[PDB]
Amino acid sequence: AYARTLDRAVEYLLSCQKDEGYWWGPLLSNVTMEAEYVLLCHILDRVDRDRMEKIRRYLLHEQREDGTWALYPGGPPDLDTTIEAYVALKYIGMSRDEEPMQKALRFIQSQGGIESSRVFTRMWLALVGEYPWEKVPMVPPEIMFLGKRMPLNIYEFGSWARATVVALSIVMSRQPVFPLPERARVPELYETDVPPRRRGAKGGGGWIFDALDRALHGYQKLSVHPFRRAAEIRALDWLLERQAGDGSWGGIQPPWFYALIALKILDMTQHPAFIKGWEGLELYGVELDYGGWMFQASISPVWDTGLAVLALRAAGLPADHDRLVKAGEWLLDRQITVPGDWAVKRPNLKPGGFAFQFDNVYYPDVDDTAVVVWALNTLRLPDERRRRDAMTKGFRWIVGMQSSNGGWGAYDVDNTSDLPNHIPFCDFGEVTDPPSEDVTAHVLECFGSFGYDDAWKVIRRAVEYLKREQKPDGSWFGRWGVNYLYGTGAVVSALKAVGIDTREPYIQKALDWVEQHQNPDGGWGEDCRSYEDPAYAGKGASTPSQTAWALMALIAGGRAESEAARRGVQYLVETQRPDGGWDEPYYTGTGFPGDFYLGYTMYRHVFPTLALGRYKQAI
Amino acid sequence: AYARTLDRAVEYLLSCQKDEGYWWGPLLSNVTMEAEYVLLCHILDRVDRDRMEKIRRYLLHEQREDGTWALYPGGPPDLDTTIEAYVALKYIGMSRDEEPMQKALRFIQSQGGIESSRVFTRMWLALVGEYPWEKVPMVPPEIMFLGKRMPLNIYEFGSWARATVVALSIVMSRQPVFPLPERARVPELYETDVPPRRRGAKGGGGWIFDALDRALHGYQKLSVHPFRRAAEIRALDWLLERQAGDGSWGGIQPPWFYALIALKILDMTQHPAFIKGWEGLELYGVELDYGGWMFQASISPVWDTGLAVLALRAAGLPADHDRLVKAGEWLLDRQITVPGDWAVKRPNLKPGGFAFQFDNVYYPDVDDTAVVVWALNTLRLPDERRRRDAMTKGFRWIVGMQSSNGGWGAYDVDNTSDLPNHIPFCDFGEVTDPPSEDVTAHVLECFGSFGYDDAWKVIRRAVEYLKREQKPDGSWFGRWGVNYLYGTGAVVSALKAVGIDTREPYIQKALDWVEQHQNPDGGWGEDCRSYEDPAYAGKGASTPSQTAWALMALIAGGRAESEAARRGVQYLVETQRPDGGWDEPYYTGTGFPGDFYLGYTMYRHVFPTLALGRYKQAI
Ligand SMILES: C=CCN(C)CCCCCCOc1ccc2c(-c3ccc(Br)cc3)coc2c1
Ligand SMILES: C=CCN(C)CCCCCCOc1ccc2c(-c3ccc(Br)cc3)coc2c1
Ligand SMILES: CCCCCCCCOCCOCCOCCOCCO
Ligand SMILES: CCCCCCCCOCCOCCOCCOCCO
Repeated sequence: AYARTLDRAVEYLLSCQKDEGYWWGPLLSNVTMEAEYVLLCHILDRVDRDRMEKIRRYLLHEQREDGTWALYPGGPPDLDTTIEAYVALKYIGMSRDEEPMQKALRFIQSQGGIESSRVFTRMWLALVGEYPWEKVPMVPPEIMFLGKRMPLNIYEFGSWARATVVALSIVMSRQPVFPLPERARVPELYETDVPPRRRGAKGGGGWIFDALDRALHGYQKLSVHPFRRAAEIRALDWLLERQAGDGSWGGIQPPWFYALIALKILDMTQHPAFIKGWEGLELYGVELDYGGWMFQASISPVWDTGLAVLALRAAGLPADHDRLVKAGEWLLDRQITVPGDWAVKRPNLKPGGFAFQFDNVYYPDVDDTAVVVWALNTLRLPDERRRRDAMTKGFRWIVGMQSSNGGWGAYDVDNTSDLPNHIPFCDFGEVTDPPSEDVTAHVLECFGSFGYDDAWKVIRRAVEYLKREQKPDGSWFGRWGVNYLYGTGAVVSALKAVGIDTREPYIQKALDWVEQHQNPDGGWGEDCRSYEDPAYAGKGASTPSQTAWALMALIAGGRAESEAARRGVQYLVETQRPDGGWDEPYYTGTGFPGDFYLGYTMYRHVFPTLALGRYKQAI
Repeated sequence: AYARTLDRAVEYLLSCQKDEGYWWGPLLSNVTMEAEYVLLCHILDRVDRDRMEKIRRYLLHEQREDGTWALYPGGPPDLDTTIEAYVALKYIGMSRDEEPMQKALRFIQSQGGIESSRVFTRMWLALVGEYPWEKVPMVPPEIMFLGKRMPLNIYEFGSWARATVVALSIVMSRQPVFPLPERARVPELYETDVPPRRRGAKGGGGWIFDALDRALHGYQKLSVHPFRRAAEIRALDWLLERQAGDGSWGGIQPPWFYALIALKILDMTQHPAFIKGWEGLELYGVELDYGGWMFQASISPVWDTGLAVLALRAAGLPADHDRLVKAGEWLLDRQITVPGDWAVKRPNLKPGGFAFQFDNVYYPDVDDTAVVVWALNTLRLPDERRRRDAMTKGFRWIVGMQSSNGGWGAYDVDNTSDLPNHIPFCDFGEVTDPPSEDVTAHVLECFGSFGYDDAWKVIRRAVEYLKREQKPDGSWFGRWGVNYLYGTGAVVSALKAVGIDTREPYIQKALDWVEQHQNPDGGWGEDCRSYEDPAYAGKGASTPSQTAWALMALIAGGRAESEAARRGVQYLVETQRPDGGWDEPYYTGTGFPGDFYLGYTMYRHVFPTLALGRYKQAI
């Protein structure tokens, strides 16, 4: 029945593998990357007419009928995103009249204008001089002086926020302005009557931070700020030290862009770090066939390759397949062997993790490290010596990274401070990196492949963690994947791997929940709205990926021979394309619950293959 | 008569000009660059068999009949140089028997072995584990803590020493060892009876420093050194901030190599700066036609271009000659506009100088800046706006760089501290950058071209300086050129340009001295020995360059219609080659009086052309 489906999928994936041996699908996000790029280019005075053109086509192509852009396909119009896409287009050339410009503009206004947008958006505008700097939450260079164990020192923030903050303190310190030509001025973003409905800090705003901020803008005005020179240089140095090998900073769009703006501010455009930072950008861009151009929020080579391998193995290929070997060898060369920021809380921990992108040594993550080590574990590479050793180093690093609550975070250990969530600046996405059910789950399944079970105290503390986090209806949240279907699939699959008993009440209470959400069409789906409003948990148009996740939960829970089970396998077998792949016009990846979603291009092909491989296994 | 010589020199120079518009002859030094390269490669575990081969050819090619190598062609055998060339060859493959290895080994031994070599040499050996680190003068990371106005803070050293020290403190801090394979071990360098005649600090050693060194070696042994981690990071940061655009540090071989070793030490080979540092190296290498390969101590593009222009103009070409315009435009794009280390002593001075190499913004020098600004002054470029502007910024920067005594140093203002000259480490070349007669002279001739004269207080203080420095016999020392002929030519030419009266006693006393040294052949020459022993001042085989310098002195002093004058012009006319160039198997450039000499490849062609142009002018 499905056997042909699997064979078509296996050969499809294999054709997607690059020559070097890895897989790498693009990462989709939203138009703020490209819009911010255009502004970045203006700031750096490096505008390429031809590129601007490709970016316009893309911006438009992404606008919907109503004239707005969203955070995810088929999602509500987003104001920040739309405001930025708007300014970008006006800069590139479009007059405020044009049909597209008109719709967007009115959407923007009906929302309360620019005054209703997030900090970043108003800040970007502040940079080109279309918004007052005084109204932008202040992050001072001096933050650089807080010690390792002090409130709000840069290590209390999550890895992604940390670098962005450091980079920004240099910029906010100078509050620079790079004027837009008159043609692109956007005063009309203020022309509205609607009350400006302002978004506040992620966790709530104590009047302290509010006062403190007012203080800082006050202090900004003084004619002299002692030790500020040093605070700046501390920040600059912090950055020079961590620049990734591709020229980026963290391998993510924000800090990278800001770090470049900061360098420009410090007259360092003639410096190596800048040059390398600037030209590294091309590697993240993507030429779209319809003549457009997009910029990736980040890149997922390692991750893509790790999963690809696991799926192809579960599907049936030999642990020594000359093609999976290319992958294994490649993965071995990726292992990070030097201390990263994680070592501030684990100085005696030997380096052994892996990063998400190609070359980003200071920020390996537990998720990638667990998937890579595990996928390696399932292979037979020529140099069993290195495979043995690498797995070992990786294994140890993971174990050492476990947090207090028994669960793993992504980049740090106990990065659970609640302080940062209340600052006036932090009104967008996550700002700290606490442990999550999905990473913890993946870690568990990794150990599981080795044998380690419930006996080992490590695994026990984790399961304890998971049990305490389970939801009333039996589901598990999805921090990095959309959403409860992602988490629940991850957890149950994990628990099953570490020997727990699938028959337990809480396990069954989950397996039921899965079955109860199956869509009429035989597959499963969960819209991104499920982060915003609970009515959507387990609800949404079916996707190949989310179906594969729900299936894994079932197959792990013994219900592989169920109705819902076979029904789902039907859905995957049917919807498969003639080439062997699948389609997925929806995002199933999570950047930040509620604020940033991602489209993992390979998911639609890898998870179905993985779930089908595990089904063929249960028979 | 000479006119044909002049036309042949002109067309020759023009044929040497690169397409971009500049001139760039290689800079010759000695084999320690290549020998140290080989060791650097071994340390960085990046040995390329083919390159080693080209290097071996070169090293032998440079060895003399006695089996030794020297600091300059036709110079005495140098121990340090020979010891390093020796180890290099043994590493590359040659067995200690071979004719060459034999001769060298006995020379080295007859000198007292390795114990008689400079700090650097023993240090390099310490790095590959063939010499004890305890016996190597110590330079601690903590030096990084000394303030701007404290004894021995890094800004009391000359620019070149400064970066080398900073880079080295990280290395000496870890006292790393990268073992040589048994084949290349060199114990035989100890096998000698001759008493080790040790070289001491350049200025004598106070028992204090000796004590201090012994202290620092003991401190090294302790199990804990508080704040050392920081000193290291202060150093690394100091380094990361100043990396030049080509990946070098300062555009000179020493700090560059050391900075790379330090990053290797700090597990930063995967960092941008390291990679940029490593690949930048190729730009300094040179393929020799006989299959050898050499590495330049530094590169002289700007300098070469600046002089080339002045010579071609003095020769006759139109101030708007399209070929001289390519040069002018190119020179304008070179001007440094950001603060360098010089700003520590001149914070309110607007950037406007030029560097010696292509891209080295933090270290412009007064010599290049005076020659470039002056050459620009003699051209009519399309964008008179920028030429007017560049000259002014440059001019002002020079004026602002003037030191206390009224003369100019090369990179800093009053870098005259005598302290650094007494440390156990500083036993090679210059370590501070005090004002010199030749740079001062060039600066003067630069102002002269604008019309400024003896009336202006700045020029007066300089002439005062020069007069006070003149030698008893009427000659002027040559800090950056070999030697009294170079200086005297520079000063008299300068004084003549700022309006001083050539008839004065001291001027005549010099012009006489010049005539007094003319060789039987009609030209002038001065061997590099003239730094070591005074009997050689103004004596040596005639060279096209030194003849040209003596000529300029005469032509500036009015004796252009003299015997010695016409006689000299004959020499240049006769010895010219058919293509229009000249030959010069001797070095006429000075790195450090007594310790490091340079072969400026373009000198032989540019100065004769410049002197002949000024002769044709005096008629
Ligand atoms: C399933 C597993 C995935 N894991 C391997 C983790 C790697 C996926 C994360 C890639 C998302 O890239 C980003 C990261 C941060 C941002 C931000 C941002 C927002 C607020 C602050 Br303050 C700082 C940064 C914006 O876009 C991003 C994209
Ligand atoms: C006419 C004008 C030339 N001027 C424009 C000045 C530029 C020429 C200098 C190039 C010489 O390059 C170097 C510099 C330093 C060293 C060292 C060294 C010795 C001791 C310490 Br402590 C540190 C470095 C060795 O070789 C060099 C070559
Ligand atoms: C250079 C001194 C050595 C200090 C590094 C040891 C690391 C100690 O853990 C602190 C964590 O700091 C994170 C550093 O990674 C960034 C790059 O720093 C470069 C070289 O150390
Ligand atoms: C970050 C504030 C800028 C402070 C430096 C300007 C002050 C003058 O320089 C003092 C000495 O440093 C000179 C060296 O230039 C090297 C790199 O500095 C680059 C970024 O500041």
